[PDB]
Amino acid sequence: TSFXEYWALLL
Amino acid sequence: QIPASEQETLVRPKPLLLKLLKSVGAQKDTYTMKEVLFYLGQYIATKRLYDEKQQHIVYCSNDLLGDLFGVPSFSVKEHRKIYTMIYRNLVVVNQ
Repeated sequence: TSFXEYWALLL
Repeated sequence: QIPASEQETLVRPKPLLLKLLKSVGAQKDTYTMKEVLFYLGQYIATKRLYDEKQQHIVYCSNDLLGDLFGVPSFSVKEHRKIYTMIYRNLVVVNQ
């Protein structure tokens, strides 16, 4: 995978 | 991944970024880096700018986000590039 997960990895 | 210490860095978004943050309900002028990243992620999801099939792709040529990042699209996997683009749009408090 989700956008949420990709962004959470970025965070 | 932004380091634990860097996540709590207090920052003041420049005007275009601040406008973006307020459009998804942010209500102050000063934030931690962590908070900025929460609201940015939320913004992208609210505007449905991610590709549904490969969800690391963000398209922003016709959006406010493209104006402030200065790019037509990007990949969420480009961690350094994203941090660079975000830091261009804020002032670190006391720097």
